Amino acid sequence: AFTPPTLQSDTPSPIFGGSTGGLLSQAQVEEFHVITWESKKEQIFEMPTGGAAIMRQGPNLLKLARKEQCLALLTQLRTKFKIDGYIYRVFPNGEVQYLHPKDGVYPEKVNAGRSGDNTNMRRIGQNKEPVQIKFSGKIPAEF
Amino acid sequence: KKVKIVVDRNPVATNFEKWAKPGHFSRTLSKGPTTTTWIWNLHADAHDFDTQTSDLEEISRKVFSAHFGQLGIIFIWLSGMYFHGARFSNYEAWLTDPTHIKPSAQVVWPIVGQEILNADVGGGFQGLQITSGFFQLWRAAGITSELQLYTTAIGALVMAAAMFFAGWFHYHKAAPKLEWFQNVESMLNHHLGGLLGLGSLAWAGHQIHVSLPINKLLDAGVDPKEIPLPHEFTLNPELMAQLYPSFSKGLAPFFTLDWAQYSDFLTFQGGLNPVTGGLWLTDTVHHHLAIAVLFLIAGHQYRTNWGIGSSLKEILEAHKGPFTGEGHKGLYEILTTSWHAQLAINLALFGSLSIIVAHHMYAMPPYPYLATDYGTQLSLFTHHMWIGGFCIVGAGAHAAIFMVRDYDPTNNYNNLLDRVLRHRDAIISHLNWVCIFLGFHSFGLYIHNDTMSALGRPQDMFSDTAIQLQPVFAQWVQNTHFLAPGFTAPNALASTSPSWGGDVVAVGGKVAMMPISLGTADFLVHHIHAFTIHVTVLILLKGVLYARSSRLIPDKANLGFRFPCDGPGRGGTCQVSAWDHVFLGLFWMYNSISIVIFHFSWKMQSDVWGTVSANGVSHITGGNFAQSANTINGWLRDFLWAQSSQVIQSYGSALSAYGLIFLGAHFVWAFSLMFLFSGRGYWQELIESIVWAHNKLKVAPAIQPRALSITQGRAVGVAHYLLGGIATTWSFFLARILAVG
Amino acid sequence: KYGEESRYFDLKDLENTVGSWDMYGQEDKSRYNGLQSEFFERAANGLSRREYILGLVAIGGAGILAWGGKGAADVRLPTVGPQQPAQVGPRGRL
Amino acid sequence: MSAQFLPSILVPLVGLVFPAVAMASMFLYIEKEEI
Amino acid sequence: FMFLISWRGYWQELIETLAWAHERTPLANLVRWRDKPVALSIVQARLVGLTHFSVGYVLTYAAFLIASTSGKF
Amino acid sequence: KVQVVQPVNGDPFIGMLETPVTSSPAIAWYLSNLPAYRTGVSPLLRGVEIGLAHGYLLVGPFIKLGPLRDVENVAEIVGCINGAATVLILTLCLAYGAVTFQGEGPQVGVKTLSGRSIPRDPLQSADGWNKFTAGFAVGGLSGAAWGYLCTQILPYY
Amino acid sequence: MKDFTTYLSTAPVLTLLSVTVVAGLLIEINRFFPDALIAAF
Amino acid sequence: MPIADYQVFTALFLALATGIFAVRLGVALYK
Amino acid sequence: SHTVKIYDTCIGCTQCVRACPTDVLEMVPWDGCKANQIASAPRTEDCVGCKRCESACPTDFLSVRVYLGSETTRSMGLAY
Ligand code: CLA
Ligand code: CLA
Ligand code: CLA
Ligand code: CLA
Ligand code: CLA
Ligand SMILES: CC1=C(C/C=C(\C)CCC[C@H](C)CCC[C@H](C)CCCC(C)C)C(=O)c2ccccc2C1=O
Ligand SMILES: CC1=C(C/C=C(\C)CCC[C@H](C)CCC[C@H](C)CCCC(C)C)C(=O)c2ccccc2C1=O
Ligand code: SF4
Ligand code: SF4
Repeated sequence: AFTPPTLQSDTPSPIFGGSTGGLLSQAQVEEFHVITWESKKEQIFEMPTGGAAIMRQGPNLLKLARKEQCLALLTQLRTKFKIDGYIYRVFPNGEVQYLHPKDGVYPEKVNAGRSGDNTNMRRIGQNKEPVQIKFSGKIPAEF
Repeated sequence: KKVKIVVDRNPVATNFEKWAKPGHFSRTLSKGPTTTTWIWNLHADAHDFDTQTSDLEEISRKVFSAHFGQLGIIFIWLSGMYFHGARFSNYEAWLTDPTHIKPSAQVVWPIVGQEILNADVGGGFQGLQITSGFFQLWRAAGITSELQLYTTAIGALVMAAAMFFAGWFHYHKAAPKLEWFQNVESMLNHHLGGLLGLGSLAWAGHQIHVSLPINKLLDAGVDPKEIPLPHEFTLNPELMAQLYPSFSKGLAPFFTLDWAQYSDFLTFQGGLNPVTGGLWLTDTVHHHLAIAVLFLIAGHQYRTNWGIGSSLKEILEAHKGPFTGEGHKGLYEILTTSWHAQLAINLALFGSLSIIVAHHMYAMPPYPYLATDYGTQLSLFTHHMWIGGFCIVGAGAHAAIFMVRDYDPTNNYNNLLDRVLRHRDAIISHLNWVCIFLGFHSFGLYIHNDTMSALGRPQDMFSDTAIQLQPVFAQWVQNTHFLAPGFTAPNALASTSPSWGGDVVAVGGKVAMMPISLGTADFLVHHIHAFTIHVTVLILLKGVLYARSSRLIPDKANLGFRFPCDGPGRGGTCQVSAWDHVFLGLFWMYNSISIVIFHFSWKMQSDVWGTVSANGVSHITGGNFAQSANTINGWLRDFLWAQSSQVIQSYGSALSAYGLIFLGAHFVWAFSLMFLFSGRGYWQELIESIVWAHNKLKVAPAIQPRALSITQGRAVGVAHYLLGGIATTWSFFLARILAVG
Repeated sequence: KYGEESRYFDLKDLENTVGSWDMYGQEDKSRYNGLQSEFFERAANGLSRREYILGLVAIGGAGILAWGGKGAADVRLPTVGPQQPAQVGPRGRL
Repeated sequence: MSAQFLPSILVPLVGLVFPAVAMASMFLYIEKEEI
Repeated sequence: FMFLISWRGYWQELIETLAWAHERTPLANLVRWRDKPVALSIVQARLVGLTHFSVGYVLTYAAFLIASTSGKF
Repeated sequence: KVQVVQPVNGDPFIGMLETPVTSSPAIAWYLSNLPAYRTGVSPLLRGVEIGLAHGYLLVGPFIKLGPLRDVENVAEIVGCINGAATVLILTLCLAYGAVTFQGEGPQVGVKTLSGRSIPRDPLQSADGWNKFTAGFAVGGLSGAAWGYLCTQILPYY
Repeated sequence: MKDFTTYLSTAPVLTLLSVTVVAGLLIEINRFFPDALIAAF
Repeated sequence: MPIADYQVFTALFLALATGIFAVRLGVALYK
Repeated sequence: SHTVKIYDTCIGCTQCVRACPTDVLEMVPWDGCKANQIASAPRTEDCVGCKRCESACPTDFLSVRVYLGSETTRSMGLAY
């Protein structure tokens, strides 16, 4: 079994001068994501919102408007720095949902113990014709 | 450290083996053309040296040799122009009578009835009337001979051969190393002094010893055959002392600093020479000498192999203020290691230079009998305007390319580039608001004028006769320039240009330059120009700033500078790349420059160009700009329909080629609309059906035919659009200005 | 926030970390003087309901139509003035 | 043309009154949440 | 032609930038959009550009035809 | 050595930046002292003041630029135009307050720039925006009316 | 000269030379036989 | 002989009646 | 709220999972291919619809099919 890591709120943030591409009004009333990673030295990386930031030694904490920004930062950390990280979904009511490394290992590597949903056992051309599903509220591929 | 010449002996062998195999420069083009997309990408990536090699040294060597090849092409072009001026031109005949004989330097072969394009220009000569102004330039240089144009053509051919030999030599025999290209201090010290300063000094020397005596005799009125040759004017100071008496004492007052005795040929009057309508050539001599001294002084600012001089890095890094953090930290490294950033800066200032050239050359003509030929004047202005706008768009493109490829956030922390990238939303939003405000307060003024004219309320529209909008700042600036001589310009005998104010300069019965009055229509069209320039800036700056990343697409730098989209998701991410921002900015630059040249042509056909009749000035269109250029129907009718009668009734005459191009460019412009409006999937499926038809008859190409890529389609569409629009305007302008004037 | 150093996230204080701030709104009871506040709340008393503030727009549209009925002609306006001869046309028409 | 006053009332009605009321009504209805 | 040539991506970025502007402009943060401003979808803006193309085509030709025949006959 | 551009409230991950115009003490005082940022006083009087300012604002363009600007009775016709403009802006406020305040949403809250909790403003409510719309009603028509009376009592006009 | 002739055999060089010789042949045909509206034998 | 005021007013009232019919049809179509 | 489906022509090359910028796809154990792995889409609510997975699928025809459907605040990719 695998347990998700807790979001340690009192985690230091990278050195940054302040951008205009950061959080907006969506964070207060819908959602804002957050990414946490461990860096082995003080070095400069690129923000998903524009500009350069310096992440510090040890834990680094960065909140972002969208999950795609968090994954862009994570993939640039993994490629240009060989640094893994954790992404969390933080609701404004207080509940925090763990996100990307959901079962510990990365999704491109098998784990034996995942849900194989949305996997049809037919070919592309074996879907139903749209006339046979007429007036149903579903596309032919989700039958 | 220590600026010196470093090269590599024989890096690249000279042979034809890579000529046999196209696509050798890039690895992605290997293993043959499986599709026609390979064919298109082969031309698309021919000059993209970053995708060919990762070494800055090889890129720099390729750039240097490409510059040499371009210089050879330009020298071939100059040789061709001088050869056509020598052999197939009426230049000597035009020199005798420049007021009435229309310049011509190209003739056609009678093959299919095309000999009708050989106009009755005059001087017993038949040929195409040229609008490039080589005749005026050659008269300014003091040619007045056919043999000298041929000698210059041969010399330019020799220089082209020298350029090509230099490029081959510097790519194949002695290719400079990377640190040779990075000596920006030495490069600036030699371009300021040895290129620009020495070139200006040498041209001042030529103008003193060739242009001044020959043009003085021409202005006094002498057939060019009996004018003494330039060398014998240069050979002895006797004839020069007859023409300019200060040459009797020679170089003695120069070295004793009694330079005021040289005031007969080193003058400062301003205005125009009344005989020719061009600038005083003595004033041009004085100008070139002064700027040559200034540039040679400027060429000693930077430090090379000796302790004197200031380093560019030191000057940059010390210009830091409280509002900007580290300031210019990193600018020296991203300009001595990235070619695209230098290309962006140089293209921007080069296009601005071309636009400034267009402005300063209509405002006050520098060549004799250039003002009177309205055709070459309008053509030169419009050509330099279009070159400037194109170069500016390319500057935006290469700034975006540098932002995508050569921008490293490590060495650009909290500097001006970082500071701008960290508040791009503010800049873009504010430019958007400025664009909307300018669009309203420029175009909606025209629409209000249209509505009030169409409602029968001429008292309610914005005009000089109703609700006035006077350019008070511009009018006061004209007054300041007109009152400048004798006050704030004590040594000036006349203003810089007659456009500020004063008397009408008339040469050969035609107005050389007369004062331009600004009213409500000029106010409206200047605000239209500001609006169009601001929107083009908005698109280009938005592409540059969001090339790296975005709220919608956070990893746009991974996808590259030139990619079509990131899929139909997020609502649709079509044209998110900086390339597509350049693609839209091309159309917007086209719109801006088109409105600028329309305003130029209408304003000077209505208020400047015309004939004198010893009681007034009869303009080409008759003052219709002041009462019709505030209304879109006025632009459509009194300018775009009234002046179009010359190009549509040009069949059966020498302007029939302009008439034909006027329709062919319409065809090309509307042909662009196929590529601009459609999409790749339709054409791919249609090509599939055609491939079925070919398979049925065993005529299928092994190279698979593919529809043009999305970026390919956009590029083809914008190229055809700009070509068609610019060629339509070119044919219209040239036919109108060569049929009437 | 708990931003005593570089910690800009806190689940126990999630209000400040998200970015919800007043910017310029400040709480103060003192602003308008006496009697005039009562004067203005009496001026805008029953009108505060949505139906009656809709009825104000209804009487505004009634004024819009009253301009067309009697009000356009009171400021002359060419659309209700008289006419001066006529034009024939290209050919024999009217 | 009989009853010349009638266009003077009807044209503002279908140009200002009815369009403003229709636009306000549709703006209210498109964001009614719970119809 | 505006909707025909330019496509959805420049406009989405521009709208995001203007949403940033309005969400933190003083004296305008009192009001906010009930519906999130987005760029027109690809199919929708294709339809809008086609509609404007057809409307301008028809209006221009109707104006020219009726003017050039009624003004002359 | 001197710092003038800073992240707002410390965190560099919010869309604002501290700038000597968006948070200079004079401009911050002026923006806080505008009625629209007075969460303590009743919204009706705030709407009254806003309507007075805007009604007295809108007189001028119609006076100097309207279709009847060249006739003596421009002031009355402009007062009528401004009454109509106040009515249409009033129904704009009506529609806005009816669509954005049809329910409730008590999420997160609001604090000041120092770290003190503050109530989330009575203006942002169904009843609160009704008082603001009613305040803009009497204020808007009064500002137009005072603008009409200013055309006859001012010496320099 | 094998590589040079291979370069001369490349598609752009061959198509430019082919359209050049075809255009020149047509031009000289119209030079010696101008204004041929119909194929009158 | 141009039509009278009463004819215009009667026509407008009948148009109001058919407008009531139209909104009835529209409401039936919405349901 | 985009419909993402995986089909049995998948060869388990994991390229669709690597191409995804919002972590929608993952590899689950399978027995129908040589690599003994097939793609799955448990987090289609995070799918924006960019179709980068389709651009990475080498199977002809592709096995990771994305059907654009209902749009939410995450499918539209909005940060405001
Ligand atoms: C006849 C002498 C000669 C020969 C045999 C070679 C041979 C070679 N050169 Mg070289 N070169 C030469 C002269 C020569 N060069 C000159 C005079 C210059 C200065 C411009 C250069 C500058 C140069 C550079 C910078 C590079 C090479 C490279 C190469 C190698 C492969 C590229 C190639 O040639 O593909 C085929 C090229 C062509 C068939 C011609 C290219 C297109 C020409 C230049 C267009 C010129 C403009 C023309 C008028 C068209 C304008 C528009 C028109 C339609 C109106 C190759 C072995 C490349 C290399 O070594 O790879 C790493 C390299 O990057 N050359
Ligand atoms: C007084 C010295 C001098 C002069 C006159 C020039 C002149 C020029 N340079 Mg150069 N340069 C110099 C020093 C100089 N440079 C030094 C010291 C460096 C090392 C830091 C460089 C590095 C450099 C680079 C990297 C490039 C240039 C380029 C150019 C050309 C600019 C483009 C153009 O079209 O201009 C106007 C055109 C003309 C004026 C036509 C005249 C051309 C003649 C042949 C100039 C001869 C000057 C030459 C230096 C003499 C020595 C060469 C000799 C062995 C024949 C121009 C001709 C650019 C270029 O286009 O490449 C060719 C470019 O890429 N220069
Ligand atoms: C000093 C001028 C200069 C220089 C050196 C460069 C250099 C470069 N540019 Mg650039 N650019 C410039 C100006 C310049 N540009 C200007 C003025 C514009 C505005 C139009 C642009 C816009 C631009 C874009 C949008 C792009 C580049 C790109 C590039 C890079 C690759 C070019 C390539 O091989 O593509 C291929 C070049 C060709 C296929 C040549 C043909 C191009 C058209 C079809 C010619 C126009 C037709 C001509 C007028 C003849 C018409 C008559 C006809 C009927 C026969 C390269 C390093 C590309 C890049 O990726 O950057 C890394 C990129 O996409 N440029
Ligand atoms: C003036 C504008 C224009 C023009 C000329 C065309 C022309 C064409 N369209 Mg098109 N279209 C347009 C606007 C235009 N469209 C617009 C605005 C739209 C809406 C987006 C469409 C949408 C559309 C669709 C959806 C389709 C077409 C198709 C076609 C082709 C039909 C076949 C034909 O008639 O052969 C005539 C050929 C020509 C008119 C080309 C001109 C001949 C050239 C100039 C000769 C070459 C000489 C010389 C070498 C030129 C090169 C010079 C250079 C080397 C310097 C044809 C090439 C259909 C197609 O593909 O057919 C199979 C197709 O399905 N069009
Ligand atoms: C669909 C047919 C049609 C159209 C396009 C018009 C158009 C017009 N009418 Mg007219 N009208 C119509 C039918 C129509 N009418 C009929 C059948 C009658 C008889 C009762 C009248 C009686 C009438 C009078 C007395 C007057 C006009 C006038 C006018 C002009 C200004 C509009 C206005 O202020 O009056 C408002 C129009 C009405 C109150 C009745 C129109 C009801 C029609 C049938 C609605 C049809 C809607 C359509 C089917 C669907 C569109 C969707 C829509 C419901 C949102 C305008 C050009 C005025 C004028 O002459 O201008 C100078 C004028 O005073 N109309
Ligand atoms: C027509 C069209 C095509 C089809 C275009 C094709 C297949 C290219 C046709 C080129 C042919 C094969 C060569 C024709 C050669 C001419 C005689 C001269 C062409 C000019 C060259 C010298 C450069 C697309 O692929 C496309 C893609 C995306 C958006 C719009 C469009 C689009 O409009
Ligand atoms: C301008 C523009 C936008 C921006 C979208 C805008 C500006 C829409 C906003 C328009 C406002 C609402 C005014 C529209 C006025 C209409 C006449 C009102 C019609 C409403 C109907 C209900 C009648 C795109 O999103 C886009 C997407 C893809 C290709 C091209 C484009 C494009 O050109
Ligand atoms: S329509 Fe074309 S450009 Fe737009 S998202 Fe789809 S593939 Fe990309
Ligand atoms: S890219 Fe295609 S073949 Fe590869 S794992 Fe994904 S769905 Fe399967």
